[PDB]
Amino acid sequence: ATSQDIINSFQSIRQEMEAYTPKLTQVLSSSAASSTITALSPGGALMQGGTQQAINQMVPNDIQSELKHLYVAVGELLRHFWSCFPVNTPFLEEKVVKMKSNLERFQVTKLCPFQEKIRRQYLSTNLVSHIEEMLQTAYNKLHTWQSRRLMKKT
Amino acid sequence: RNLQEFLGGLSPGVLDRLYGHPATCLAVFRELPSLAKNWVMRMLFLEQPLPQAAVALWVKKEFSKAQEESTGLLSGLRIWHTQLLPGGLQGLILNPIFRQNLRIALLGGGKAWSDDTSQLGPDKHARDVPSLDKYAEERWEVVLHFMVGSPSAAVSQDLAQLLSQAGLMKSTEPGEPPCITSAGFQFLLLDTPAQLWYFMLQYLQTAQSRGMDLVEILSFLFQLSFSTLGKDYSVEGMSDSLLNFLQHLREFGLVFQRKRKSRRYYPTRLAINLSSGFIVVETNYRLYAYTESELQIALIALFSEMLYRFPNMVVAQVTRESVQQAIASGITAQQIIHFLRTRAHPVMLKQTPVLPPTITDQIRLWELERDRLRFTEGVLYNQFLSQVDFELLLAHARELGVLVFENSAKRLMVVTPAGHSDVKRFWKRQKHSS
Repeated sequence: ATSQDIINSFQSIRQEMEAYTPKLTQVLSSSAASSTITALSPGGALMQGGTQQAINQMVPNDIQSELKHLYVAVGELLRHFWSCFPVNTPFLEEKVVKMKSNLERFQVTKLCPFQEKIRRQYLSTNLVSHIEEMLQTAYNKLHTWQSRRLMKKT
Repeated sequence: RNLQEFLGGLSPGVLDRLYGHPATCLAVFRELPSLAKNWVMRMLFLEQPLPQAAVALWVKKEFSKAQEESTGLLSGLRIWHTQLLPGGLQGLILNPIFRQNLRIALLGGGKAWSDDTSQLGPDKHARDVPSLDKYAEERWEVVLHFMVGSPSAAVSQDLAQLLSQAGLMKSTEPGEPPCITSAGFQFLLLDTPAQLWYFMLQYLQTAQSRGMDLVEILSFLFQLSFSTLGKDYSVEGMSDSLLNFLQHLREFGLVFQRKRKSRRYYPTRLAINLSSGFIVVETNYRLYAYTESELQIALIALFSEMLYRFPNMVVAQVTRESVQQAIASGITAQQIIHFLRTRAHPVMLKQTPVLPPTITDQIRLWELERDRLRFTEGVLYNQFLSQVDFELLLAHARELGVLVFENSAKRLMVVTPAGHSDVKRFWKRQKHSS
């Protein structure tokens, strides 16, 4: 990996562990144990007990039905897009562009009002973020494929 | 009775003094439940108390009963104490002395439990582990034979008095040898580690008569429990009172010592087990024991019929008559089953359960035969002219706690002979008052 500094560190640790003596007090301290118990106590960093505590009751079912409809629409559109992929014929080139335009129109029409509604109601769940991840991934894949197509023409 | 039962009944000062020895703390810790040990280990490095709710939330709701039992046992043993945490809350923190001694016993620190061993060098008359085991077995067999009363067993008068104090044997007439009681038979049927612990508990209870410190004896016993087999220790460093206890243990076979004035003592296998197979059982009610000593032969013949005695084998048959005779002698079926399970041959350990269910069920059914009929002496009242009169007398008898049987349909009641006079006086007064 590195230069002879790795051998230097190996020699240093060998010398340090040549004269090794077990310790009793130095193993732990009261402050360290208290901090660890606080971390391991319920509601701590490792023991976060919320984990969408009332997600069944939060973001009420009226939003949930709209969220399911948006999920179904996004799934159908992405299924069409990925069925078009890979683009091996010039005919599918325009179909993918139309699919991207439809995706953008659907996003602007639905998600942006959905984002505004979430912001107004201040939902703690990032429902929009996951949907954006799929759309962002699709956009990145399309851009990469277009760049590769440009590379083949150079 | 176990160690926890004895420790619970001790005063807080005695418990605090016991924790001053690192060996005692470890022995108490190993007797805790599995859940309690984890709590003790978690709180080992804590200098501040924790809320009771925080401790309670560690265990799930379904297992709250075990958590409550463990907390109650810890409170009874006074391992930790509730602390008045500021803000109205109750804080739980381990006893500082117990925690320090436990850390010393685990991490290290201070001096060794024993003074030294190489000061006198190697032992001139050192023995071997098989020799120590043989000596311990011979001493235990001698003690148990003296319980029976055979002339081949000769022990000290103090041991005989202690056995009499334990209730195992009674001396109706002075001079004549004592006779073993039914409790003696039950104790004989008990397992050897159980027998040792019961004897030690009796000794601790009666130690106040001899003016011996309970704390020192308990600490020394716990130190002996963790001692390494085959390694001797220095007698010096103990009070003269502890010397008598050590001599008594040597008489009991727990600890080997060549001479009373010797500075060395070798703990035996029995001493190590104080902290806490040869019988083959067949479905045809036959016991095959791989033993030669007369002690096991007598123990088996107590509740079975002997058939053959090969030089290294005993073939006996468990019959209904023999079990009935043994039960009439005072031994319960549960003790017999436990004894058979404890002495079970290693081959039988493969079977699940080790003892065949049919044999245990048959033994239990044979036990119930003797007590099929229930006998309760008393006086019967059946001359009630009115239903209301019967109810008042029945209520009065129940208040006196002398009622044995009642039948409201036929207005029949049975009272104890002791309470008959009181009920008769009450009935006479009621008629006079009417």
